[PDB]
Amino acid sequence: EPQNCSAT
Amino acid sequence: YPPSMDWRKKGNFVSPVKNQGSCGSCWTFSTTGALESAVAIATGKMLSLAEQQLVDCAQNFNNHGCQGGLPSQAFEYIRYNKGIMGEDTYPYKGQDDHCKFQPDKAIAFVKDVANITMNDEEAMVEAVALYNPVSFAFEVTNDFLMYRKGIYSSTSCHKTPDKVNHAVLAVGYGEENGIPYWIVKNSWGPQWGMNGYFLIERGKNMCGLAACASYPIPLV
Ligand SMILES: *[C@@H]1O[C@H](CO)[C@@H](O[C@@H]2O[C@H](CO)[C@@H](O[C@@H]3O[C@H](CO)[C@@H](O)[C@H](O)[C@@H]3O)[C@H](O)[C@H]2NC(C)=O)[C@H](O)[C@H]1NC(C)=O
Repeated sequence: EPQNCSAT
Repeated sequence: YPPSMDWRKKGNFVSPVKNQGSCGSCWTFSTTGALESAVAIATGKMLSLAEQQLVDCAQNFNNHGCQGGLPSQAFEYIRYNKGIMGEDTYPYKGQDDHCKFQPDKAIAFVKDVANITMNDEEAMVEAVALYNPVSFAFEVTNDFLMYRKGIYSSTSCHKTPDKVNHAVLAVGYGEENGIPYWIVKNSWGPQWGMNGYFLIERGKNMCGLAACASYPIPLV
C-alpha cells in the first residue's frame, strides 16, 4: 500500500 | 546487520550537497540524491539529475513544486515519464515553472520503487546497508532549526505521517558510545550543519523518519 504522507 | 555503513566511503556513490534556495523542493533533492547514488552503484556513472524537472513536471503524482511532494511519488513519476534530464540541460531555477522535459535528453531511468513498510526502521537499516541510500521524510521543529553538529535527539517532534514536513537522504549509519545514529544528507547547502549533513538518533523512529521512506531501483 502506497505512502499517504503529508507533503514534505 | 553491519554495525555501521557510509555510502560516501564505499566509493564515489554520493553526489555533492546542493541548495534548494528559497523553494520548498527538498523532496526533489532527496529524489535526485537517491537516484544518482543508485545509478552510480549499479553502473559506476556519476550524474547530476535535474530537480527542476520534478518541480515543473511531477504534478500528476500529487507533487506540488515549491509547495512540497514525496520522494516515492517522484520516483513513480520518473518511472512512468520514462526519464529525467541532467542538471546541465534543465537548470534549477528554484521556482514553480512550466515543464520543459525533452525525452531525447533523459539520462537516468527508474524501473521500480521500493517503499519501506511504514515505521519499519530496521527495514530502512537493511536498505541502507545492502542496497541504496534511502529517501525519508521527518518533522522539523524549531529545535532542529538550531542544529550545528552532533546527534540530533528531540522530544518535541512527532512520528506520525501527517507531521513529516522535510525530505532528506539517509546515506549511512553508525553509533557512538552506545548511541546509534543516521548519517543524513540535506539540501540546504554545504555550509549548513556538518558540511551539509546531520546525524539523528536511530532506533526510535525519531521525528517519524520511518513513516515514509523509499528508494528507487534504476533501469540500467
Ligand atoms: C509506493 O508509494 C507510491 C506513492 O504512494 C506509490 O505510487 C503510485 O504508484 C502507482 C503504480 O504502482 C502509480 O499508478 C500509475 O500511475 C500512472 C500515471 O497516472 C498510470 O499511467 C499507471 O497506469 C498507474 O495507474 C501512481 O501514480 C502512484 N501514486 C502517486 C501518488 O505517485 C507506489 O504504488 C508505491 N509502491 C508500492 C510497491 O507500494
